[PDB]
Amino acid sequence: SRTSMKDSAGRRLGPKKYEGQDVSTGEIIMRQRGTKFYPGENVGIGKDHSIFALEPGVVRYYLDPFHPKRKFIGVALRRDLKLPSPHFEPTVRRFGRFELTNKRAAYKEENSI
Amino acid sequence: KHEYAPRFKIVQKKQKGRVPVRTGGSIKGSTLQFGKYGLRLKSEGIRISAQQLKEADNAIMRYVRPLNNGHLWRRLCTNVAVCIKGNETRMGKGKGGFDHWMVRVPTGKILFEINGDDLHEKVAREAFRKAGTKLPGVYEFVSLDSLVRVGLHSFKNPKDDPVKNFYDENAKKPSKKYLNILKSQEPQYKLFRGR
RNA sequence: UAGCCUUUAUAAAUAAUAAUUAUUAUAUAAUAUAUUAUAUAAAGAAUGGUACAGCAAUUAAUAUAUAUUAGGGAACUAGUUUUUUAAUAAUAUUAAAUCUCGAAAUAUUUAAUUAUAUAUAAUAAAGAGUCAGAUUAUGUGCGAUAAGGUAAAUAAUCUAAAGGGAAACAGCCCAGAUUAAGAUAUAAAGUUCCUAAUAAAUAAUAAGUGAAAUAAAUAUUAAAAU
RNA sequence: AAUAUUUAAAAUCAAAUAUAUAUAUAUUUGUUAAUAGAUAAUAUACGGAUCUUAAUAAUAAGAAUUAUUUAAUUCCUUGGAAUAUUAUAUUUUAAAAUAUAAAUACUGAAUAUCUAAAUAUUAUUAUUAUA
RNA sequence: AUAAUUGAGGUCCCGCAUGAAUGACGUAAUGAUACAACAACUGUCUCCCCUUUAAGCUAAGUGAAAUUGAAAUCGUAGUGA
RNA sequence: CAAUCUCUAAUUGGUAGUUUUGAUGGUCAUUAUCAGCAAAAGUAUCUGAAUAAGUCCAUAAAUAAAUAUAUAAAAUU
RNA sequence: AUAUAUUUUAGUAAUAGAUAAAAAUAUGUACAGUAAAAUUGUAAGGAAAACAAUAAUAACUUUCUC
RNA sequence: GAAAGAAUUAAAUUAAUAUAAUGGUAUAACUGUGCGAUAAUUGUAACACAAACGAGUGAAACAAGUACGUAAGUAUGGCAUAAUGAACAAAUAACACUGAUUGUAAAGGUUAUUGAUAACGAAUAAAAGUUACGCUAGGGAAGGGUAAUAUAGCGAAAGAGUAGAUAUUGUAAGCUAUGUUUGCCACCUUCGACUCAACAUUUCCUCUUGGUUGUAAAAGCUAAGAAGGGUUUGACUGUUCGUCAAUUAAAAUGUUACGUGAGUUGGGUUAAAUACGAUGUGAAUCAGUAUGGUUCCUAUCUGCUGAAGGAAA
RNA sequence: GGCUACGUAGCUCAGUUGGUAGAGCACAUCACUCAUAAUGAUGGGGUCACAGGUUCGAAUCCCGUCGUAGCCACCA
Ligand SMILES: [Mg+2]
Ligand SMILES: [Mg+2]
Ligand SMILES: [Mg+2]
Ligand SMILES: [Mg+2]
Ligand SMILES: [Mg+2]
Ligand SMILES: [Mg+2]
Ligand SMILES: [Mg+2]
Ligand SMILES: [Mg+2]
Ligand SMILES: [Mg+2]
Ligand SMILES: [Mg+2]
Ligand SMILES: [Mg+2]
Ligand SMILES: [Mg+2]
Ligand SMILES: [Mg+2]
Ligand SMILES: [Mg+2]
Ligand SMILES: [Mg+2]
Ligand SMILES: [Mg+2]
Ligand SMILES: [Mg+2]
Ligand SMILES: [Mg+2]
Ligand SMILES: [Mg+2]
Ligand SMILES: [Mg+2]
Ligand SMILES: [Mg+2]
Ligand SMILES: [Mg+2]
Ligand SMILES: [Mg+2]
Ligand SMILES: [Mg+2]
Ligand SMILES: [Mg+2]
Ligand SMILES: [Mg+2]
Ligand SMILES: [Mg+2]
Ligand SMILES: [Mg+2]
Ligand SMILES: [Mg+2]
Ligand SMILES: [Mg+2]
Ligand SMILES: [Mg+2]
Ligand SMILES: [Mg+2]
Ligand SMILES: [Mg+2]
Ligand SMILES: [Mg+2]
Ligand SMILES: [Mg+2]
Ligand SMILES: [Mg+2]
Ligand SMILES: [Mg+2]
Ligand SMILES: [Mg+2]
Ligand SMILES: [Mg+2]
Ligand SMILES: [Mg+2]
Ligand SMILES: [Mg+2]
Ligand SMILES: [Mg+2]
Ligand SMILES: [Mg+2]
Ligand SMILES: [Mg+2]
Ligand SMILES: [Mg+2]
Ligand SMILES: [Mg+2]
Ligand SMILES: [Mg+2]
Ligand SMILES: [Mg+2]
Ligand SMILES: [Mg+2]
Ligand SMILES: [Mg+2]
Ligand SMILES: [Mg+2]
Ligand SMILES: [Mg+2]
Ligand SMILES: [Mg+2]
Repeated sequence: SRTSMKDSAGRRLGPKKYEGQDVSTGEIIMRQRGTKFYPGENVGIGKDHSIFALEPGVVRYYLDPFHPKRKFIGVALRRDLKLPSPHFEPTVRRFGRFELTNKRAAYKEENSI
Repeated sequence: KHEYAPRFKIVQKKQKGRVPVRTGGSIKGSTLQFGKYGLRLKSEGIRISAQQLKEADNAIMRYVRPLNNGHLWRRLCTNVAVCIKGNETRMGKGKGGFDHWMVRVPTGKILFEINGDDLHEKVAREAFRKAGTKLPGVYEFVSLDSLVRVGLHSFKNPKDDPVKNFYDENAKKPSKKYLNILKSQEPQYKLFRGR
């Protein structure tokens, strides 16, 4: 006899973060083999086509008319925003830094070049 | 010619599966298409082997060949390759070797069809009864006026079921993808896509 | 070792569990062809590709007094027609674990809201046991659509659960014993007697068929409808 | 009557529900039976008895099988109303009239309630003497 | 050879897979060896019968054993580790 | 010479101590892909694979490409 | 026309285009483009070598012109 | 009206992707081309995915430097998912950290790199068999289920039957029953002879009966009822079976722990002895052959055969 | 990973301590014999194993790895 008793395990390749879900920077929204979902707004894409969040926000799945026949995952900076954002409106940006109210810290920062 | 022995280039073993109980009301291959009289399954959905089908065909032929311009349309092909282990062997230790070809036959499906120039219906009926005596199901004579079997105890006329243009229906109640495409086609996106 | 169990606690603590809202369309009313409210309909935010459904592309199967490509015959004087042989096309019809162009329900799953707080999650410090499982139902792999078989998936029970029912019964149908009491509601299952509890209605059977473990093709005799 | 199919509510018709409503639209429901086939070894084996009704003749029995149902029967919108039934009492001549009731079928667990007792926790008290 | 023989002896040689001191082959004698045949004999058997003594049985005396969850310890069918 | 002591080498069932995987009648043990897998993820068996893997690919196509030819300058001539 | 001297040419070698599915540098970056099959043909060429050809221009910009 | 450009629409990812298969890819991830050959670089890497641990995966950001690009920016190897291996012990370099009295050193550490443990979480640098002379600890980590096969039946009837499928026969395919065979499953850890048999009926004989151009008669053949009675003795073999001989009305087929070893036997199967053929280097071994060869039991209960006592008559 | 010593012709083998393309050997034609063949003579191919240096001058020294099996190391 000779049996075909050999197989790899399942690659855990679902969506790891869902519509309306809060995200943090670096977090993986999708694991996939090839771009089933394309990286949308405020979202990066890795070597393994893994969509990850570039900013803190709300994970949103959407279609964009500019790219028909392509699904997108992006991160809205608030829950208020429809994440296929209006084209000619200005981009919702995050400053994401804090001023150094502390005097010593500010001085150190000024010194550093 | 090849209905009882398919010529798949890459011959391969197959899982057992199940005979499809067509819960949605299929009526596909459950209608007289080629001939005047036919033989349909009447019982529960069943597997018919290649050999059995061949024997049924042969039985039918005895009546068909004497006819002027006599014809037999074999409606189903034995597409599923069945392997078997021996009764001699123990359980486990791989899968058995190829044995025969077989077809999964839903409840309502037509198996055969005939039409001669000088074919009286009684003779055809007799032939089909004799064909049925060799097959594992319980079978039924079907004429062009006789209506389509769906369930075990249920019936249907295809003439009744409605005609629909599905593009129009889609337009009425559109999917998200379709809407996105339509938007893309519009000028405020098509001009500024910048490819 | 993790999973599941226990003890003691911790909070700028509800983060847990369940459902709703979320969408689309219609009608009516009010503002500026758009927005809000109200009502109704639609298996109703996002994710999906199984059933079903389908034959598109892929892989397979069938048919054409149809067309083309050549071949084998055949009649008149190399040309020509017919009876065709295969392939290709055209048209019609079909199916598949590794086909899905259509496509459910269940499912995964997010925010806020409501409801559960004599309740949950999470964290901290500590103790375990367990890693032979079984049956039933559903969907499969193997087997022969065989096994009280075998292999896993989901749920339940048994395991570790006594009580009522299923004649008797680990796993089925109900239901969870703190101790009694025994008036009232009952569950599943029953109500001629054994055995706690019953009376009716309308049809059919005459075979003890059957009456809590439904045996098949087929045959005969009726009965309806066309 | 004869021949040949089908054993069907898809269509069709009938009946019922829901939206504008004496109609239309949408939905839901309604379409055979018996016998034979039939079958092994301690002993009949529905769990057992036994169960298919019958006038004369009962203050009285008449599936204890199969199928669809009800809780007396019929309309109206679980409830009331009417109808006869059954039982009883009264009055009149074993019958008639009047009225009262029964219509909540019942059995059934170590389920739930009630009825009491115990322990534990939560929240309120009372009495007696980290009060 | 026997009424009849998968046994025995003789002979043949596709020796699955004989063979020369793991000795080869054929004899005389020997053997409680193994198998087969003939004779004789017989209770081995057809087919058992009768008899004898020692037990068995009863009475007297002495007095074990393995075993044993508890037992008020029936048939049948069904059920069920 | 040989014998004995000490060191060194060859040989040894003579003799002693040990061992002889898990799965199977030589083959499977690690990794990847699809199905099985029941529209999230996961999912088994001596299940089916035209199964595939223990890698492969690099220091190289160079140098030259603006003040130049006789003579005289050096405000570009 | 011819002699010598001083030079210059001739080492004869493919890409000529941001090349685009013959083969060749398999990792970076910048710029650009589209494959395949099938069909109809064509010297040897034949089922099978190579080359050619094989979906639609409404609107827009520029140019010439009635 | 024409030319040129910009292009758009439709189709396509069936080609091509270093390589399997799957997903992705023309907005190309595919192809061509310039530069380059750098990012197939150096320190910190949060946060996620996955996840027992060991590991694995994606990765924002901060800092140093590099390449291409007018710029925006892009590059921490390859469209993605395989291409792998712990410690210990050695080895090579760099580091300037320790330097066993002090100074050097040695030796250890840090950082980078090296070769394999494929039974692939790797027990050692280094290990095969045999026992029927065996031993100890434990585990069970014919009956039951099934009915493929087997046996029997049914439906339909191709076809034999001098003619006519259905007197008799009955291909292959169809539908069942049985639990009599050979299997499968793993809940459950002795063949034959003698002796005595009990039960079944799917009847071999005997009784009754239907059919039989294939019942003239007589012998038969086939089918229905029928289990009352009956159903063999020898040669060979351990055999059941089978071959034959002689009979018989007939020499039926099963079930009963393939009835019956606390009833007998022990020829077969079987351990110790031994030999042969084959296998093995060998000890020894064999779906081999042969000679030899070990269990016993006074009956408590049930049951059955007989026999008493007591009793309610 | 380091260290060796060998690989001429179709076959076998020389040659080797440098100033050479040589030998029978089986193979095809003549010769001889009645007629074979033994024996006599025709010729046959070597990049003296891939491939570079020192002496006008190396098949032979030196010297890169092909190749064939060895040997050492590493063997945790
Ligand atoms: Mg996988
Ligand atoms: Mg289908
Ligand atoms: Mg633990
Ligand atoms: Mg909440
Ligand atoms: Mg599937
Ligand atoms: Mg689809
Ligand atoms: Mg386990
Ligand atoms: Mg089981
Ligand atoms: Mg337990
Ligand atoms: Mg219980
Ligand atoms: Mg429980
Ligand atoms: Mg309780
Ligand atoms: Mg009965
Ligand atoms: Mg019954
Ligand atoms: Mg209807
Ligand atoms: Mg019985
Ligand atoms: Mg009962
Ligand atoms: Mg209680
Ligand atoms: Mg003989
Ligand atoms: Mg004898
Ligand atoms: Mg010898
Ligand atoms: Mg001897
Ligand atoms: Mg002696
Ligand atoms: Mg005595
Ligand atoms: Mg029990
Ligand atoms: Mg030893
Ligand atoms: Mg898939
Ligand atoms: Mg899967
Ligand atoms: Mg699922
Ligand atoms: Mg899944
Ligand atoms: Mg690549
Ligand atoms: Mg692909
Ligand atoms: Mg996780
Ligand atoms: Mg971890
Ligand atoms: Mg690339
Ligand atoms: Mg070690
Ligand atoms: Mg020192
Ligand atoms: Mg291991
Ligand atoms: Mg391991
Ligand atoms: Mg280990
Ligand atoms: Mg070892
Ligand atoms: Mg022995
Ligand atoms: Mg059995
Ligand atoms: Mg005939
Ligand atoms: Mg047959
Ligand atoms: Mg006669
Ligand atoms: Mg009988
Ligand atoms: Mg009698
Ligand atoms: Mg004898
Ligand atoms: Mg026996
Ligand atoms: Mg006994
Ligand atoms: Mg006994
Ligand atoms: Mg002896």
